[PDB]
Amino acid sequence: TAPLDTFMTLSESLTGKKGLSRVIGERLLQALQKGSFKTADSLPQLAGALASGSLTPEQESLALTILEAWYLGIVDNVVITYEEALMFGVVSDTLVIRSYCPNKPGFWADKPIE
Amino acid sequence: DVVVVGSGVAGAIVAHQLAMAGKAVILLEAGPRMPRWEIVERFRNQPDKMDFMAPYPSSPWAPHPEYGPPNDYLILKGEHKFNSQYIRAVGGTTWHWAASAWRFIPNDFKMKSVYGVGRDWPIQYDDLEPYYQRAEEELGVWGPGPEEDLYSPRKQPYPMPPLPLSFNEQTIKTALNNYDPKFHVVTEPVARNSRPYDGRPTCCGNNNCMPICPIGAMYNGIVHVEKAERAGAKLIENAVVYKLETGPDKRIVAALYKDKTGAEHRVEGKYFVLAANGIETPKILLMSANRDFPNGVANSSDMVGRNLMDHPGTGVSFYASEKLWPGRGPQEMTSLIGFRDGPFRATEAAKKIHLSNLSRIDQETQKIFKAGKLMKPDELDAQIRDRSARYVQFDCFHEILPQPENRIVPSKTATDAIGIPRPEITYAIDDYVKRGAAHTREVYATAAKVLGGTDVVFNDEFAPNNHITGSTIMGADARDSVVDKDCRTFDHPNLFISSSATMPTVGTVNVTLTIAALALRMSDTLKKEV
Ligand SMILES: *Cc1cc2c(cc1C)nc1c(=O)[nH]c(=O)nc-1n2C[C@H](O)[C@H](O)[C@H](O)COP(=O)(O)OP(=O)(O)OC[C@H]1O[C@@H](n2cnc3c(N)ncnc32)[C@H](O)[C@@H]1O
Ligand code: F3S
Repeated sequence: TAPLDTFMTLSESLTGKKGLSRVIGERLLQALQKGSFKTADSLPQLAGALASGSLTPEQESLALTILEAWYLGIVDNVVITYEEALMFGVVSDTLVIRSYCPNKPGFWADKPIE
Repeated sequence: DVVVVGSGVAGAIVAHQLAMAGKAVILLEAGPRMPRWEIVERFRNQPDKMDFMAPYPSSPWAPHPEYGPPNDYLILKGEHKFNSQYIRAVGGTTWHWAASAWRFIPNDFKMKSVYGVGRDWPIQYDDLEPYYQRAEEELGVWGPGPEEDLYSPRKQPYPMPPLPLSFNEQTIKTALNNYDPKFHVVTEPVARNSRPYDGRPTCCGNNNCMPICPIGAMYNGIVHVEKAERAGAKLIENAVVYKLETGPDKRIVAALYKDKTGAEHRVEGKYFVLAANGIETPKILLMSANRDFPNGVANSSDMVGRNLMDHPGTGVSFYASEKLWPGRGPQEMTSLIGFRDGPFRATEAAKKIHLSNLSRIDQETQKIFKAGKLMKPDELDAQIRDRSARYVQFDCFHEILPQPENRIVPSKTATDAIGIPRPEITYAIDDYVKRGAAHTREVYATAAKVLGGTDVVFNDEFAPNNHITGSTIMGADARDSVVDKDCRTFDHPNLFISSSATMPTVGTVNVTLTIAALALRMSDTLKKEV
């Protein structure tokens, strides 16, 4: 069970999203590795603590960092992705991703439905 | 025949007019030709999508200001930073603008007479109207009809009507005008298509107007560059001008320009138009001091680079109690114009105020992760949606009065990669603006109260707004002024300045429509000089 495997299952738990992309996941992993995950024990340890018990502030803060990356699609002021950044999927019903048209146009007079 | 310097809108209109009337034209652009699909991809790949300069790289040979992070191109002294933005590239700075397309109002032209401050224009609104209307038609501007009074009386209706307001902006119009009809919140006029127009598609709501529309549903300078080129003007990119030569007969004889190598070149024709921007244009002028003109061309006034102006900005933000969902449609569809005019303008500054319709997902998602608190995905999503939904922000333009100690000069010391000196802007913001701003901060507090505002944050530092005006000011008589009321230079009967540099007053609104107007005016006048 390599680092990717654990990362991916971790991220699933943290994001709650099924079917996260491993292609993008790989890239986020590798960027996050520049300067997070000190050890090689970090990812696994994070999974176990998460899965069951509860987290150090430090462990909590790692989980946040992972989450941060998936939701923003950016790590250390580099874009890993823009379209697939998860924050956009959370509001895709109402808000567009800047620079991408809605597939049918001038929709915006409506009040959005919660 | 005609050398035009600057391939933004100010200069591309001029170039297009004249090359249409058959008379052969050369357009010199300092920066490179970069197409739309590239700017777009550069944007998609930038990590701060709130940086509107970021997808426009400064070429080494034709650099422009950057601030994410600073590149230091401008030398800023004085008491305040003149940290305005502009782009150096075929098409100019309206690659990245909001396409707000206002007219000045009548009193804006008579500020000393009427209000006893600043300084009149020579011409007045009457004289400009029919050119405003032509500019609106050339740019493709939409705007409201008689149901809203924008205080600049019209001969024709807008070429296009608005697309419907977003929920966000209509609700707030209705609420604010109901608290105080004095505010007169109205739909904002904008160079943007509510239908297919001059070959450009209708607006789709990319909500990305700054810094690029991907489809050109709003106007960009490039439109008239391409127009000028089909009409047979010669575009030379990467031709950065640093000197105009003055000939024996007091006129202008040539423009000298370095390519990207630093190598020097020489261009001759009969007539000369500077439509570099309100910084680079003064710079070229003073770079050009010589035997017969020891103070730099066109500066018998001592007023070149001087009188420098922009709209000192001020802001509020908060979470409304009602959901509003900014980010749907264009980034700005609306404005609060009920303080553009008034007797007060003798004491203090007028403003336009505008509500933002910019998407805030990123911002508000970023915020939440800063709180350093792990949430279940469902809370996290719930909150992202709520915060993104309820954020509102107002900003404003204040007027600043033309002042001769506010100026730009070419640095004696500092230089760029190809050996051209560098802009050195001295700049201060006086109590005229600051007393205006104190009233604004009250409108803001009232807007907050009306809208159930929570987590109210006042932004009281003056921002730039990229409306670079004054520096070759427009005059009756030629020594407190650089150009006559036709944008002919007093000192050079064959040199015109197409730029907001020429505008003696900066007023209350984005200045570019006024530029487009003056450009057309000039191009009429010049069409008459065989
Ligand atoms: C940055 C910005 C500006 C802006 C805006 C939003 C943003 C983020 N929103 C605006 C709005 O809603 N309404 C409005 O009226 N204006 C708005 N602006 C400002 C607007 O872009 C400018 O007012 C407008 O671009 C001015 O037009 P102009 O054609 O006069 O200036 P330019 O577009 O910058 O073009 C100048 C060209 O000249 C070339 N140049 C400069 N120096 C040289 C030399 N030495 N040699 C050769 N060429 C030169 C530049 O490369 C540029 O292309
Ligand atoms: S970027 Fe483009 S299509 Fe509409 S709202 Fe802004 S114009």
